[PDB]
Amino acid sequence: MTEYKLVVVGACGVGKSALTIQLIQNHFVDIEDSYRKQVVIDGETSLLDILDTAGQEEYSAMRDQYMRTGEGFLLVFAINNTKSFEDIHHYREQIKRVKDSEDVPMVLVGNKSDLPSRTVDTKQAQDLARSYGIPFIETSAKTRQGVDDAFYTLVREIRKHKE
Ligand SMILES: Nc1nc2c(ncn2[C@@H]2O[C@H](COP(=O)(O)OP(=O)(O)O)[C@@H](O)[C@H]2O)c(=O)[nH]1
Repeated sequence: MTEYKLVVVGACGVGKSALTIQLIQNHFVDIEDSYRKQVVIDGETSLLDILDTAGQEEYSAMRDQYMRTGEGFLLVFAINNTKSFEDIHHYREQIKRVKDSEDVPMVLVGNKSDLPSRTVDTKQAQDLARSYGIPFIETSAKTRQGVDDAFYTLVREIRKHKE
């Protein structure tokens, strides 16, 4: 069985845990930072091993391990959090440094899309993802919009990389 090590990175409060809980446990409530579940993606059985991290948590050694062995990364910001969008470049640069590669599978995720407060335009996000050469997916952990698509797209980016 193929295992995919995934890391979900982004500023505190953008909804990394909520997105992963929705994916793995199929619910939303308005704790766990690591998750592990077998799913079927395009007919292929995959074990997803997932860490959520803002890079400010106490277990730095574990974080660095996951960062080094992470095969794909979700770069998460919230559409009502301009600072979290601005932080994305820092996170991408950090991943590139630790992986020591310019071709690391990543997906840009704009979460909280159900909320009417928006300070980051979809155009801004699309433009950034284009510059990085990665997909952009709008999500809501609350409504489930885009949640499977975000993670499954990432798994597909990993497969394309391994080809
Ligand atoms: N309305 C809405 N709230 C969300 C969404 N995702 C997360 N939240 C809320 O945002 C807050 C922070 O989410 P959390 O998963 O803890 O963020 P994390 O620090 O990135 O892991 C919590 O109150 C969540 O309920 C979303 O898509 N929509």
